[PDB]
Parts: sequence; C-alpha cells; structure tokens
Amino acid sequence: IVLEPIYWNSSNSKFLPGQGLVLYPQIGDKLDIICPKVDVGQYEYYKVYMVDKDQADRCTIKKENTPLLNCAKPDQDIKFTIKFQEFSPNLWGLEFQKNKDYYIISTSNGSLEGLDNQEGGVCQTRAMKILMKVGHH
Amino acid sequence: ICLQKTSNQILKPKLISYTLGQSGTCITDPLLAMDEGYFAYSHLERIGSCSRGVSKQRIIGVGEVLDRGDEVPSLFMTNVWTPPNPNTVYHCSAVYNNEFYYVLCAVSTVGDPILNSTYWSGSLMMTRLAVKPKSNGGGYNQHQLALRSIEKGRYDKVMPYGPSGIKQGDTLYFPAVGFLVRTEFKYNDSNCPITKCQYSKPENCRLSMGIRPNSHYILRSGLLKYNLSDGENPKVVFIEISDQRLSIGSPSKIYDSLGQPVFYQASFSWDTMIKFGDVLTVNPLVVNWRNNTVISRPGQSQCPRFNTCPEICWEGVYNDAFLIDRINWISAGVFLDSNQTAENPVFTVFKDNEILYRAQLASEDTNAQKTITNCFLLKNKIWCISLVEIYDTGDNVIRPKLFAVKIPEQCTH
Ligand SMILES: *[C@@H]1O[C@H](CO)[C@@H](O)[C@H](O)[C@H]1NC(C)=O
Ligand SMILES: *[C@@H]1O[C@H](CO)[C@@H](O)[C@H](O)[C@H]1NC(C)=O
Ligand SMILES: *[C@@H]1O[C@H](CO)[C@@H](O)[C@H](O)[C@H]1NC(C)=O
Ligand SMILES: *[C@@H]1O[C@H](CO)[C@@H](O)[C@H](O)[C@H]1NC(C)=O
Repeated sequence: IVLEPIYWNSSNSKFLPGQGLVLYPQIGDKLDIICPKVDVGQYEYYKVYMVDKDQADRCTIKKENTPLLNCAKPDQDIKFTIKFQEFSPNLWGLEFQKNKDYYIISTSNGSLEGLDNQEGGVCQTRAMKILMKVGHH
Repeated sequence: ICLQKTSNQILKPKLISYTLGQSGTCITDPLLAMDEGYFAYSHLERIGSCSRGVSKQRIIGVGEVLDRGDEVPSLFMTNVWTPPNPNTVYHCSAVYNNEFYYVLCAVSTVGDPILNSTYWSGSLMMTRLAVKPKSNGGGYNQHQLALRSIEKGRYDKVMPYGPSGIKQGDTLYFPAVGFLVRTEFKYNDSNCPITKCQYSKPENCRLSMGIRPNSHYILRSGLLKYNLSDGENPKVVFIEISDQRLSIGSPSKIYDSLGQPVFYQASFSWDTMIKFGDVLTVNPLVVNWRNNTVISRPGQSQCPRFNTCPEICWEGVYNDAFLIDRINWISAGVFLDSNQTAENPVFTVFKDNEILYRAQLASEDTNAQKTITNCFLLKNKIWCISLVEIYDTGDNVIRPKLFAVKIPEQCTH
C-alpha cells in the first residue's frame, strides 16, 4: 500500500506533542516524506535524519549521520520515498524488517541559521519525530 | 538486431536455472562474469537481513555457458571454492585468461573496507580456478595467493571494486578503487558543473568524492593491473581513471565487446545518468563517456533518478549496460524503473538519446537491486544473461535470479 504522505512542517497536527507522529507501516508499503515549498508562512529549513532510539529520545544527531532530507530549497518540494523492504539505493546497509522500530527526527530549529544544529530543535520543542513500528499492530 | 524504436513486445526474457537453501536467508553481494564461453560467480549467504545478517558462507565458483537443450543459454558450474572465513572476504572481482578465472578480493578484519577505510589493512588475495577441473588436479583446479607487491603511487590503499574485468594478452585488468587522503586530493572547484544548477555550490563535486563530505579519504575508480608473464607472483599496479566527468569511486566494470574494451562506472553520487563508454586508452585510463540522456537509476532524496546537478550525496545502485552493436552504439541492461526505490527491473535496449525497446522482468512492485548484464553469441544469435538481485514481498528466501534474453533480429511484434 502507498501510505499517506507525511508533510515535514511545523503546522502538521500529526506530530502529537508527546509522542510525535507514530505509524505502523507494513513490509512492502511505501511512504513519502515531503518538505513543502514556500507558497501562508515562510519556508522552514530542516535536516531530517534516521536515528537510533537513544538519539530520538535525547534529540541528538551525530557527526557520522547523513540526512534523509536536506530541506533548503524554498521554491522546490523536496521528497524522500521509502519502501519498507530489504533493498534500496542506500549505501550504509540500512533497511527495514518486521517487528522493529525506526526513528526519524530533526534537531534543526526551522531557521536557515539553525539548519545544522545537532541537539534539541524541533525534535524537542515540537515533537517533530516519526516512530515507524514496522510490521506491528 | 532490431535497430528501430518500438513498443512491440519483441523481447522475451527467460528465467534460467540459477548457478547452484534455508528459510530466512539472503544470498547477497553477487558477482557474475563471462568470457569465452565460461563464467565466474560469487555470493555471500547471510542468515537474517541482506545487509547485516550473520555471514554463513562465501562461494567463489566458475563454470561453462552452454545451450541448455532448447537453444537457450544457461550456466553450468564446474568448480567451487569456499573461503574458510565468510566474514573476511569482500569486493571480489573476476578476470578470465587461458582456461582459468582469476578472482581478486579484499581481505578485511574490520568489516567492509569502504565503511572502515582508515582501519583496513589493504590486504588483497587472488584465487585462480580452472574452468575445466581435473581428477585429483590439486593446484591446477584451485590455487590461492596473497598479493604482497602492490604499487599504488599516491594512494594510501587500493582495492578491487566491481564484478569483472578484461585480459589483454597475459595482463589482467580488474575494476578497482584508490583511497586517497582527502587533504591530498587535487580538485579545482571551478570545474564543478553548476552553471545550470541554481542551488549547487562550487564545492559540491569535491565534497562528494568521499562517502561523507569530511571523510578522511576520497575514492577514485580505476584498474588493478596484473601481468601474468611476470611469473607466479606478479605485482599488482593501480591505474587511476582520468578526471573527465569524475564521480566518486564506485563499483565498475571493464569488458570486451566487439573488439574493444568498454568501461561502466556505477553512479553512486549526483551524476545519475549512465556513466559508460569505449576505453580510449587502458593505461592511463581514459573513457570516452557517452552523452546518454535516457538511462539513470534510483537514488534517495538528494540524488534521485535523473539528477544532474552537483550535490553532496553517496547513494545509488549498480545496474550495468553491455554494448551489443558498436557501429550504431546500442546497449542492453536491466534498470530499475523507479525514482528512489529499488523496484521494477526492466530489461532495456537503448542508444544515447533513445530507449529502443524494453521488457519488464517481473511486476511494478517487485523488489530489485544490483544488476549485472553480459552479452555473447549462442549458435549465431546475440543473447544477454542478466543477474538480478530480486524478490517479491512475502518470499522467505532472497536470492538473485538469472534472466536470458535473446536480442531480436526483427522489430515486428
Ligand atoms: C508550515 O507551518 C506554518 C505554521 O506553523 C505555516 O504558517 C506554513 O504555511 C506551513 N508551510 C506550508 C507551506 O504549508
Ligand atoms: C607483461 O610482461 C611482459 C614480460 O615482461 C612484457 O613483455 C609485457 O610488456 C607486459 N605487459 C604489459 C605491461 O601490459
Ligand atoms: C560527449 O560530449 C563531449 C562534448 O560535449 C565530447 O567530448 C565527447 O566525446 C562526447 N562523447 C561521445 C561518446 O560522443
Ligand atoms: C520521478 O522523477 C522525475 C524527475 O524528477 C519526475 O518528473 C517524476 O514526476 C517522478 N515521479 C514518478 C516517476 O512517479
């Protein structure tokens, strides 16, 4: 199934203040995460990362991490598409398996000047985090 | 062969018996090489996930490509070797010469050398396997070397990096990569092609020559030369790719087609259109890259399919292409018809600016990843065999499939 796309922007009510955005994707499903271009409010800048549970809990990213989204193009929708499977164009050995939890956060603050902030940010202040409880329910 | 563009279903792919399970395993890190009616093959069998499952067994095998009985080619394994330790062999690459295959691999105790380059010893091994083994043939059938002498110039370490290479007389050339300390890398940022790319910065090309922008090393594709006339322990000599349309060192391939070598380099960064072309010179290595505007591969967000603007990224899939007509520059390969997912393998015959005809190998939602295509003659007809990493959702064992595809002579349905 193609899951409903997730809009990575601070207006999204699906980022619940306590727990962030929780979903239960199944193996074989697909999901887009999109940083919308500026059109109501001004552009929100983010680096978005897949991280481990501790990093999600602590709202921290490590130098070793590579973004899954680099939202820094105000006039362009930027999309990341995931299929929940073993293969991908990812070169780091990252994949998806049933009964495992995966975490996506940003410690950016939304401003251009805070794009590369490594701690806190919207992960902390707005619960802009995604928990993917793959193959669960 | 059919030289016309057509939507007729003229390609008729055949699933052929695999060269060679248990539930919950993945057969991964494949190699297939073909030369002179023979092939070489390797894989890693893992228990669990394709990326991080426990390493169970590494196979390195050779055999013959033969008519299976109905004028369709298939692979018949004749000689298999299993390294003692499945955890320590990486990045094998194969070259055929004079009734043997030579398989060059990295030996590592620190994991994949690409991901832990600073700690990798630089150790290499060469395995020689007879394509027609003998009864009690000992060292004729299977013979091992550690490569002691390695000439790498400015590069800190060098490694095989791609499935297969070529022989010229008794000199082997394996696709390879050099690890160069990044502070030693010479690059003029003014050369980064950003004139049509409003968000690109001059630095993007240089920063993207390593697996991260601040990586200790940059990666430079090239060849490892091994001259068998040297004797029983030849040196190996690295030979860098030229800097024309430079992209991060990535799995590559040099192959003979119709009398000349051709080089293919996987697009593992921002230059996502197919990188391949006739080899102008082997040493120094210069490749007359095609200006191909139609073949690409899936990436992720920064460097997805069809991207041409310099970006800082390291992502993509190896999906090679095999020249089948030099005069008209027509080639064949299996490409993944998706922007950012490893899905939907399609066997495709194409020119620089035009796809001629194609065949979906499975479904639109079938998972597929690395593809390795080699073409040859069987009883006067052009055939291609493509290894395709492939599976469908729900399969309890993941393992590549082999597809044989005859190139049609006429364009009529
Ligand atoms: C994202 O959220 C802000 C409010 O928090 C809103 O003003 C802005 O318009 C949103 N961006 C878009 C383009 O939807
Ligand atoms: C390989 O070695 C032989 C014997 O010395 C030499 O004649 C030949 O030129 C070498 N071939 C190369 C370097 O391609
Ligand atoms: C591609 O174009 C460049 C000129 O822009 C040229 O140097 C090169 O030879 C072309 N490649 C081929 C195979 O024609
Ligand atoms: C794939 O990417 C291209 C090029 O950016 C785009 O035009 C197309 O809409 C994308 N979506 C697909 C193939 O579904």
